[PDB]
Amino acid sequence: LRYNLWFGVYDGKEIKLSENFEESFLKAENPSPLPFNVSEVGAKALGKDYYRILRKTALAVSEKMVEKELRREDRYVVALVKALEEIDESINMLNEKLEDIRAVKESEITEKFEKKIRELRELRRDVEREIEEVMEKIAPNMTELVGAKVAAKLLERAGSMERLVRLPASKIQVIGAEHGIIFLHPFIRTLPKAKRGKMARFLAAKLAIAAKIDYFRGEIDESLYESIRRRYEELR
Amino acid sequence: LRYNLWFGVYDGKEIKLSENFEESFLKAENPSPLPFNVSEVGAKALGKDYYRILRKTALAVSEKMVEKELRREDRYVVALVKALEEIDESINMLNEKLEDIRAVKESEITEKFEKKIRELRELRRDVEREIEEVMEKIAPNMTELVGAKVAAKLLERAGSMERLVRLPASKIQVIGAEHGIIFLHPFIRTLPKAKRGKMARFLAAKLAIAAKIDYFRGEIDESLYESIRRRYEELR
Amino acid sequence: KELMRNVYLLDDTLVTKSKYGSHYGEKVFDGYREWVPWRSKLAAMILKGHRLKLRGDERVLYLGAASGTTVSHLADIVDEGIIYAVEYSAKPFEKLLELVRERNNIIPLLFDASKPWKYSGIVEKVDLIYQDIAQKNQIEILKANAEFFLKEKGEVVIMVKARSIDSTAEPEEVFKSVLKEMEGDFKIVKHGSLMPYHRDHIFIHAYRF
Amino acid sequence: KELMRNVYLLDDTLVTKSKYGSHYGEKVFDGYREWVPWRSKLAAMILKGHRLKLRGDERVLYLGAASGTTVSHLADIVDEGIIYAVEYSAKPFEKLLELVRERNNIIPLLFDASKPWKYSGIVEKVDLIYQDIAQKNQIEILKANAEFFLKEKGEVVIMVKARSIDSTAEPEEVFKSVLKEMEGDFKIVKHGSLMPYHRDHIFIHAYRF
Ligand SMILES: C[S@@+](CC[C@H](N)C(=O)[O-])C[C@H]1O[C@@H](n2cnc3c(N)ncnc32)[C@H](O)[C@@H]1O
Ligand SMILES: C[S@@+](CC[C@H](N)C(=O)[O-])C[C@H]1O[C@@H](n2cnc3c(N)ncnc32)[C@H](O)[C@@H]1O
Repeated sequence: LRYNLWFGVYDGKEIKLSENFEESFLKAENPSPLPFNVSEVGAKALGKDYYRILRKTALAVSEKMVEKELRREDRYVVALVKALEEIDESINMLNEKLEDIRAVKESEITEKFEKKIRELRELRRDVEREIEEVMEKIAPNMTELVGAKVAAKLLERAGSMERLVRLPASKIQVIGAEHGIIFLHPFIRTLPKAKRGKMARFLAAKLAIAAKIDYFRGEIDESLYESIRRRYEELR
Repeated sequence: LRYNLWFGVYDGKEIKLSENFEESFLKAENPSPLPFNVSEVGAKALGKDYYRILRKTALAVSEKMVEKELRREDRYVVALVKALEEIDESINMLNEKLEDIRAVKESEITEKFEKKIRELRELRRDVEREIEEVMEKIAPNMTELVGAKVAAKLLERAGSMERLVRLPASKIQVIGAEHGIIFLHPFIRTLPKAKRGKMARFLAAKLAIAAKIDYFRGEIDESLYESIRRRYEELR
Repeated sequence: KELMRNVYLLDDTLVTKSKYGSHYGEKVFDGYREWVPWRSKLAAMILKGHRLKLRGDERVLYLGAASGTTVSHLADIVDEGIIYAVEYSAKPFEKLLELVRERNNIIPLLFDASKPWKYSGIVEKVDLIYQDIAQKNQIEILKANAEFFLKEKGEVVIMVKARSIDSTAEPEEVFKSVLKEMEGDFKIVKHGSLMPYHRDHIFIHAYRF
Repeated sequence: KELMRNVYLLDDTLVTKSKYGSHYGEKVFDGYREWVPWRSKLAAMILKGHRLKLRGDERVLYLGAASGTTVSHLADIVDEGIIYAVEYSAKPFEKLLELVRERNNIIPLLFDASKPWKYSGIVEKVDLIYQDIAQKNQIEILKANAEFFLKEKGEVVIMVKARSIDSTAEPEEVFKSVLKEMEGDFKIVKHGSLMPYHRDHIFIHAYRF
């Protein structure tokens, strides 16, 4: 009997959010038509200001979106993830080419190679640190659940923030490393095999939410990770 | 009326090679059954030693081949050419990935990129110098005609020395950068358009010879470049 | 003349009774804003004939707010109601906030309309769902959005761009199909193309009993 | 018995009159070297019956010297002649030089047999072209090599591995074709498989008039 309305959680009662309607606004998750008028149930909670407050809220999140899309920081991250894998691709086909030379002669140039590979395997660990720095700022609620590494790939595979924020939870537990990348998360990986799929579904569901809250709020919400760890224990 | 026998150039007369039967041995190029017995025409040039000398010669070149194939230096070069293009491939798809980031933000990491690209565009100019060092030693007669750069690619595209040494002149003026790479040689490039093809054919023909002389002699023979420049002037 | 709630025909310019500025066309004279039928598939429907009866006390769900031009007017029509305008592209949305800022009866929903359940805890039971979304699954989004919020005996107006649905198929046959596909849930009231104003769209008015 | 130039059957071991060492099989007793028919498609042909008449004063062109086992014997047969052995793979060739070093009647040609014109200025008119090359264009190489050096009324022996020519086709039909294809230039003298010794080869003796 849990309903997620923009001001709080109704069942017959009402529990508002601590000066955070903006959060539940982004969290008003309900998978089936409501049997009541959120408006009414809300009139019986907030004064007449109902609308004024419902407005000030819908305005705050709208601005944050336009605020981020002005900074386009999420783009910087996609380009970043797309460069990573690339920088990584070479690291390999350049080890494939060196062990090629090295299988023949161990010249004083195969050495300059090694150092250059290394210097390159450095830039990789350099770009990987970068996606972490941003992802923790532009997308905490997500990095939190799956971790910078993964969180950032979804975003690149999604294309952009707004492009991801509209992805179903089902496309999320799949869009993965083209058993999506979310499948490699500990909570999923350490289950049986058949019931782990029921973890992805929940993780994906709540992840899509994290994604929205990141993009419109910018601030973390441990209610997220909370639900996940809990639902995880439940799996026994 | 030019015939290329292992001891010299017959027509009705005879001009031996300066203590270099090994060269003409590798140069005994004739595109059509001979109307005489090289053996006889040779008996009438060299004493009875004919055979002894014909042998000492056929033995010298045979050893050089086995000598190189023991060093496998030509292999080192193939791996080298195959690494070059690779090292080059990345230089590009890493400039494609940086201008990608750079089209968005000009971060203090896009810089670390630039230097790493540069450091990498260095290894390229490092490996390119290498193919030159060897090619000039393990394959002069060739580097001489087309230049290290090209000469070395044929060898890699051919696979190995002995693998190339048995290539027809027609496969040579084609095997090029998969209008072969030999087509970009000045002597070819600066002709009309229809008569330049008649240059490739000659260049390719004499190149295949250079390749053999390199592999079995190891020492240059300006008779090669000579013929090419001359045949080049003739083109008018 | 007077055709709607706050809709009149000054001389020959369609306009709405307002006391607000020009969101797109500085067409604002003494308590009226000119509704440019060339920039509003709605002002066009009105001109094409068929209109919309309704009291200012209305609860509107707009799917496709866009920059907020057709919206800004609906807000003048429903001055004693509330508008939940949804648009998922930031570009146009940036311009939208300027309207919701100026006016006080429009609620911004920067979410994908394609899945109403996502914002189902914000939208109340609405009296009418206006849709002007141009995508293949148009009718679907309009349907699911109805289930969730269109109160029984509520009405909807949906604009349709034939090509939006069928790349290569005669606009007639596409409109032929869509109308049939949408009949299964709503009761038709009128359809008509906005031929001069929008040479590719057609409005379908209807409601679910 | 005595079947060839310097070919006898000691007790029951095929051997050649020589005063040289063991290139492959240390089979060397008082002026004779055992010819291992299991390591020589030639010693096998001899055993299979059909032999080769010839004076020591012969000019031989061997296409496929290999390591130089079948060759080392031919050198004992043609002790008053000369052998132009051609092999293009260094691996086996490395072992070949050891023979040409020991013996003084074999001439090494480290060139591709596929194109005789390349070494056409080294090989003289030969009395016989022995070929033991296993490649698809076998008969071609054997033909072109004949044009260039096989003196009119000269003879050739060519070993053939059915599969070498046709991957998947009954050895009979492959040998059926090849023989026909080679007839157009040579006059057949005998063909016969080396069944016990080489379960896939067959020797064809012939000459061009
Ligand atoms: C035909 S245009 C609206 C033109 C509008 N009448 C005006 O005057 O600007 C359709 C709008 O629907 C929006 N849209 C399309 N698909 C959508 C979706 N799935 N969710 C939300 N908005 C969507 C677009 O961003 C686009 O602005
Ligand atoms: C069937 S094997 C010879 C076995 C040989 N009777 C022995 O006792 O070692 C054929 C040989 O022909 C040579 N060969 C094949 N194609 C050749 C070519 N085009 N030019 C030169 N030699 C070639 C190979 O290197 C191979 O050693």
